[PDB]
Amino acid sequence: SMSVKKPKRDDSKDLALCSMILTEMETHEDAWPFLLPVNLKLVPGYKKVIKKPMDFSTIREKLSSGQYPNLETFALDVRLVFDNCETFNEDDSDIGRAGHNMRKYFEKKWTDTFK
Repeated sequence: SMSVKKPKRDDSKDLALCSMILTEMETHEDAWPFLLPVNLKLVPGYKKVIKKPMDFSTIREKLSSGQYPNLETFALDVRLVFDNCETFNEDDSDIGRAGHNMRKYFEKKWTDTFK
């Protein structure tokens, strides 16, 4: 509350560490469904169904340009990518399985880096 603060958690490396995580996600062999925005002209149903499209390149641009206020808003967009994928793709599909694999990969890096 006013003039009563919990001790200051060092957030000075968060930008660099989120960038490293995002590099690792970018270079994963199952990243290919997520590297670029889904083409809303060429994929029937995507525009209407997926209210907030997100992809690694869009996260990378937001990260590079100071559009994440803190590391939690960064994790929200990464998870959005996987939540979108699960909304649109069957679990038993290459892209569906890619999404599960990447989300697992991300959540471990997240925990190991920050928890």
